[PDB]
Amino acid sequence: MSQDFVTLVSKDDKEYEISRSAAMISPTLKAMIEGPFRESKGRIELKQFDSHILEKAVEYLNYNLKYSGVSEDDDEIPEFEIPTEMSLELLLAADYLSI
Amino acid sequence: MSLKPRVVDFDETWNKLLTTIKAVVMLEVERATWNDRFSDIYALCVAYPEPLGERLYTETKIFLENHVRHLHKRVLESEEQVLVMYHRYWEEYSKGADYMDCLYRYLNTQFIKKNKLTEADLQYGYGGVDMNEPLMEIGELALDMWRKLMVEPLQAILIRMLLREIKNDRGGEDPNQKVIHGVINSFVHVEQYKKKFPLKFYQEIFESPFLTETGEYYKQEASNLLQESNCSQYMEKVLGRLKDEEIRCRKYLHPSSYTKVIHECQQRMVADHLQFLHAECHNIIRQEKKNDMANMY
Amino acid sequence: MDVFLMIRRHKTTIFTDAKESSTVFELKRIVEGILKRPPDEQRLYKDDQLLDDGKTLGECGFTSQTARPQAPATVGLAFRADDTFEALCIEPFSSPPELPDVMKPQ
Amino acid sequence: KVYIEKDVENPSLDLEQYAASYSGLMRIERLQFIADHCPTLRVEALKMALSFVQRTFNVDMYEEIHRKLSEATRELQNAPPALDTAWVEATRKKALLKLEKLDTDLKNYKGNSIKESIRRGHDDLGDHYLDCGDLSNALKCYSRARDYCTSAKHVINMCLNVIKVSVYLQNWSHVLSYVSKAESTPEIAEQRGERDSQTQAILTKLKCAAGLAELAARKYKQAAKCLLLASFDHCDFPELLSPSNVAIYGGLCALATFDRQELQRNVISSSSFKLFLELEPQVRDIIFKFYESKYASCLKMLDEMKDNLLLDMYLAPHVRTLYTQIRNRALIQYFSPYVSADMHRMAAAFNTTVAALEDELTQLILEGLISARVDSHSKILYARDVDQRSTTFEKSLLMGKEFQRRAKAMMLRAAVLRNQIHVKSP
Repeated sequence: MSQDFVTLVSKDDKEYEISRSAAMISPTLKAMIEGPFRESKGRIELKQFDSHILEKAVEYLNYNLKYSGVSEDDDEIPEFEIPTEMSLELLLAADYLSI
Repeated sequence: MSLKPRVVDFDETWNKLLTTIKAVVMLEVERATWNDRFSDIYALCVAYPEPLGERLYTETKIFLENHVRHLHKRVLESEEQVLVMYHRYWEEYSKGADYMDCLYRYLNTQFIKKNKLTEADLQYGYGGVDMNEPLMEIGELALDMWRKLMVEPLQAILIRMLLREIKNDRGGEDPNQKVIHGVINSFVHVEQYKKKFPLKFYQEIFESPFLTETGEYYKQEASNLLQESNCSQYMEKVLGRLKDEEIRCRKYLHPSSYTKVIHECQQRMVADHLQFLHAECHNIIRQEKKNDMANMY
Repeated sequence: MDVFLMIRRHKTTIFTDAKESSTVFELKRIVEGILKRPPDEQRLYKDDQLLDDGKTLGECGFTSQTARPQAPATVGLAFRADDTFEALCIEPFSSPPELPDVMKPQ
Repeated sequence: KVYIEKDVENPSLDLEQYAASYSGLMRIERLQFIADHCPTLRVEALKMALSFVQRTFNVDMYEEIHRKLSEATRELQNAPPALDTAWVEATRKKALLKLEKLDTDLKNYKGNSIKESIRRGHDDLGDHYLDCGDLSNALKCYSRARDYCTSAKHVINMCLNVIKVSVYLQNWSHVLSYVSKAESTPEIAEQRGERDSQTQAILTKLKCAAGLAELAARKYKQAAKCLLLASFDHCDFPELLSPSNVAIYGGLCALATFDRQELQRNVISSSSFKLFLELEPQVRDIIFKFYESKYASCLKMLDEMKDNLLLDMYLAPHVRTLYTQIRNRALIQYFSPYVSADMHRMAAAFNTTVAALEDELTQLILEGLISARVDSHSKILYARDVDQRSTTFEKSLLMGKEFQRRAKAMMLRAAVLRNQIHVKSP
């Protein structure tokens, strides 16, 4: 039921709802969903991704959408700071995310 | 190294590969085989690696061998039913590689970064020429084994169906504008997945000997027709049959491949002929007649 | 002019945005189109204040420059039972191991 | 580009008709600058400037200007300001939100996804960057604008818009390269002849650009080469140059650069510049009787427009260069025919004191071309000598002596080399 939204979900069902417009940047929402892509979802949440980590990962996708909408590189687009923890497990999450 | 064991992350990875592509080969897939693939590649990778990754592309080829024997074990068979089998091979693995790579894309990035063509020709591993030991992703190996998959059933019945469909089954349904549309679209559609040869299989696989025997044969056509065709006119029946080949080839397209046969026999049939023709040129100047002289033009 | 926003039910986040002139009822119909709860089945919060449906996000005090990608303004998303108040709790995101000295200057 | 600059002040302007002449960014620019070394006429220049900040409202410069305003106002208060700053801040927020208006527009038009839509997007983007007086990302669009031009009119667009940018962008190297391009490079003869003997010559704008170039570049030869090329039929650009400044600017770059013959040709037989000719009767007969050598009043108005070329932002930065070469070539002009430079009446002309006269001359000695000497009691030079043959003789012998010197040197050098000779490091 595409409107819009997909659900990237962290740990004990902490569901981040990402607009289709951002989702498609993962091309991953656009493609990942398919097997049955044809259903009128726009609704996907995480089931393991910690929330504070997943939040930043999906915030990157939103940030990318904003950057794209902006087009001319920067119109009050902040520095995408990433504190730091790495890494040990984040490597695997990052690999799965595969920008 | 001090990292961790890196040869214990590829054993189970290959197991999931065989229980996916071949598992739901042809039919769909579903989210079960989605995460089966995903945990497949994660076990091929979480081993917890380096040694998983090489063994990861190992089980990659292994269980893609599985899912594509789901798309190739049915090639020692009978008439175009298996041509349509190759069709369905492609067609199933369309959504196959679709959901496979969509749920598998990070490992697709991961297990390939040592031995492939785009990254590796001579530097830190080979994919540039050969080792018999590549490392590449799901549609990459898809096209790779696919071209090799393009041989057993191809040589078996698709060549013969080509055969029994390029001279003399013009009538009824040929073939119609989807048969050799799809077949010749196969020829162009198997061009280099590195995109190096975006047209080799068309000159090579479809386009040259059609100019060959269509030119020779169509000169046969213009010959017999000039035997028995009331020349008024010869130029005009020329215009008829040449348009015949134009629309016969407006069923099989195959684009560009065979016709770039079309340029090839017209110069045969009016470049090994002119004399009586360009003589027929001052006759209509002398006895008009807009149609005949026009077609001369 | 979109204040970047998280319209959150307890463990639930509408990762979205909207300009300051967008009223709350409008966004509630929006979230209705998103996941099929109408504005009478939704309640927008400025994390403490049930954002009145006629209130625009600027009227909601929302500033896009503050409501951003890596820092979006948080939107309390209650699921309206018109007798009750869902009382959004920002469910804390998961936590990784300690920030190492490896990432520290040491 | 402000030179410190002393006073310093000249009351010889009329700024109302200057803003009548110039406009935009450069308007308040020179307003400020002139006001700096034009105090108390600084006053109205900056007043009208800031009201021009009430015109498309770059109010950052409003900030700067009323800053200076209250500064010099309190400084004034020795002698004897009241401003609506808060309403200015209100309209400031108005402007900023209008910025946001056109930004949203911009992104809409990005979304339009049309190459010519792209181009007009560049256009209007830089337009409003011009409008509210903040200009930066505008360049990007024009920095992007070249990626959307293929056809001859696309060449027209790229070139004229990049350079119309440069009106306040004001940057030579790339934009001079594009002047060269847009005049020559695309579609040789430009496929349009620059408007086929360009009706409104943006060639004229190209000319102004390169002229300011060899102002700074100081290669004023091609500068005047274009200055002569003034084609009135372009007929309009308030940021182009005031025809007073147009003619004075150009012709005096020339009056620095020229040799007299082709320039009289350039001047007495100037036709394309004849309106530009007829602009300043002052500078006209200035250079006229200059080449006719009434050095006294010529130099008079010369260093009278001293102060007003100073009053030019752009004549200030080369006043020394100009007046330098001016009195230089004043020399060069009169002195050439004579054989013994008498000074008395001549000094009565140049209006340099006898010592100052002869020390001008002493300067001249430092570089001069005539083998000339003076009985100071003559108060009169005798100019250059006669022979060059014997001169050749002396240079010949100097030649031969250093030749033999080098020759022995190299003999001994063959020795030192072939005798293994060198110096170790310790």
